[PDB]
Amino acid sequence: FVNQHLCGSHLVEALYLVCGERGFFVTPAT
Amino acid sequence: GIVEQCCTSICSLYQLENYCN
Repeated sequence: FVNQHLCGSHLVEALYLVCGERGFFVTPAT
Repeated sequence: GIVEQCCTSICSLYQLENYCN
């Protein structure tokens, strides 16, 4: 793993990678 | 908002696992 600023799509990707199938859930952004 | 903190500062594995169960 690489420590960086995570923001935008980098964040959701990092979460999909770190949590796997039990990834986070976000309602539709508007 | 934790999104601001993960963005404006450097995040870690533990911090990201805390956003999940």
